[PDB]
Amino acid sequence: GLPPGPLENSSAKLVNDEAHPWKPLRPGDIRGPCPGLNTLASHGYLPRNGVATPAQIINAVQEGFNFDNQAAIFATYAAHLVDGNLITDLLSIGRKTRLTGPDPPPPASVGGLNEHGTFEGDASMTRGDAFFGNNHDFNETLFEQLVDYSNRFGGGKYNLTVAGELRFKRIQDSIATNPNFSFVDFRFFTAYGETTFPANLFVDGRRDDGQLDMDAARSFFQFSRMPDDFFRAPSPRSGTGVEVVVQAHPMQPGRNVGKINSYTVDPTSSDFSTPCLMYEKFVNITVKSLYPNPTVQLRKALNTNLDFLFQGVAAGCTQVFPYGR
Ligand code: HEM
Ligand SMILES: CC(C)NC[C@H](O)COc1cccc2ccccc12
Ligand SMILES: CC(C)NC[C@H](O)COc1cccc2ccccc12
Ligand SMILES: CC(C)NC[C@H](O)COc1cccc2ccccc12
Ligand SMILES: CC(C)NC[C@H](O)COc1cccc2ccccc12
Ligand SMILES: *[C@@H]1O[C@H](CO)[C@@H](O)[C@H](O)[C@H]1NC(C)=O
Ligand SMILES: *[C@@H]1O[C@H](CO)[C@@H](O)[C@H](O)[C@H]1NC(C)=O
Ligand SMILES: *[C@@H]1O[C@H](CO)[C@@H](O)[C@H](O)[C@H]1NC(C)=O
Ligand SMILES: *[C@@H]1O[C@H](CO)[C@@H](O)[C@H](O)[C@H]1NC(C)=O
Ligand SMILES: *[C@@H]1O[C@H](CO)[C@@H](O)[C@H](O)[C@H]1NC(C)=O
Ligand SMILES: [Cl-]
Ligand SMILES: [Mg+2]
Repeated sequence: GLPPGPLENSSAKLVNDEAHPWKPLRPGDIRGPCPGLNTLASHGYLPRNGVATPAQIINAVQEGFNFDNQAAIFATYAAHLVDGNLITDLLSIGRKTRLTGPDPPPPASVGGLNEHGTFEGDASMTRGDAFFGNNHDFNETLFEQLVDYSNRFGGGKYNLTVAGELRFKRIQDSIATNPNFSFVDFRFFTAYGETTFPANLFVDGRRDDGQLDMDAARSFFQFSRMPDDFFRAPSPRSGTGVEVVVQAHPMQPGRNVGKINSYTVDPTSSDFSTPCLMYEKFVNITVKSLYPNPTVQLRKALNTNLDFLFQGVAAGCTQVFPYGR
């Protein structure tokens, strides 16, 4: 389907409403590394089994949380291209599942959002690095560290100052312990943006003060559950305030090189000075390497989804065409 447009009415409103109650997981229901999508599934803004189309995802993030359209489009089509089934138009928000349909050939994985190194990556706030065995479940120890950082830098609330400190702490901990730590290109970007989302989108929209309380934080991060009477944000947004997070502890993109404490800067990575390069590498390298020589129907699906992806790219970038036009 065509990507949905922006909300006709983007006011704050009750989103934990009669039509969208929280329900617990049934056997087979899939949740993954994204507390936003998890919460939308657990309130029925998405299918409750956690398998959805790109259009369903875009509508859900807008309706349920007031995620802005451009961000919704870029994130959703990026995820779908690398983790979803392009023929069936289905993406798992978590683990790989037969519910997304017949798989394409190797080397494409169609691994859902749980697939490490495509969208999901290291130094997540409340999820462990894939190297440590589980990149998707809520981790209590990591959440308690988020609480501790909120106590120390946020007066007990999570805000952009807390985000700046916690983002850096998680990077440093991965450098110290994960010999395979990777922090380049798309993950370098998303790792920063995601730390703003709890302050911008999990804060009740009647307040919109950037100060997330720990009861609400746990509700979203652990239980995929909106607080009782939760109002979404009062305008469309995504990653505003990311500048505060970066400014706290500016980092270069890089990786450990097969040992702990060996963080080595990658001069071929994009960074915040080269946003168009991030897009170009995502398409030319990441997507292309999953689908190096697609058959006719896959090529058509790839090109359609790549056109949609480009709608979410910041103005000023040039579209690239890995499979021609
Ligand atoms: C628009 C479609 C979206 C997709 C496909 C998506 C997918 C993902 C994925 C795969 C991750 C894993 C990144 C990591 O390794 O840490 C992630 C991180 C995250 N996403 Fe989303 N996301 C979307 C939008 C949203 C929205 C709307 C919210 C909030 C309303 C949100 C909140 C988060 C948070 C908080 C994290 C980091 C969680 C943590 O580090 O513990 N995302 N997202
Ligand atoms: C169904 C689900 C939302 N139940 C919520 C729990 O009964 C209450 O949750 C909680 C409430 C208060 C503190 C906590 C600390 C750790 C883990 C959970 C906590
Ligand atoms: C509302 C609009 C200005 N948002 C786009 C800006 O680049 C801010 O958002 C973002 C900034 C930086 C990284 C991110 C990663 C994923 C999603 C959004 C991100
Ligand atoms: C630090 C701040 C000023 N910059 C934020 C970044 O420029 C956000 O960039 C981006 C964030 C998310 C997706 C994208 C897709 C294409 C191009 C740029 C994207
Ligand atoms: C790897 C890359 C060069 N190939 C992508 C495209 O297959 C390039 O060739 C093609 C270009 C245009 C239309 C086509 C239709 C079916 C199969 C191939 C087509
Ligand atoms: C937009 O929605 C809000 C909240 O539901 C409502 O109060 C407002 O009147 C709506 N505006 C229009 C133009 O319908
Ligand atoms: C290790 O890093 C490589 C390349 O950076 C990646 O392909 C692989 O999935 C990573 N594995 C884990 C468990 O981190
Ligand atoms: C949670 O994260 C901690 C700290 O990184 C780690 O030691 C632990 O194994 C993780 N998993 C669980 C299930 O607690
Ligand atoms: C975070 O909270 C602390 C304590 O209230 C405050 O000093 C800091 O200015 C806050 N930061 C933001 C970005 O709101
Ligand atoms: C991506 O490929 C296009 C050709 O399709 C090329 O013009 C562009 O320079 C490439 N960009 C990168 C970063 O490789
Ligand atoms: Cl919007
Ligand atoms: Mg992760």
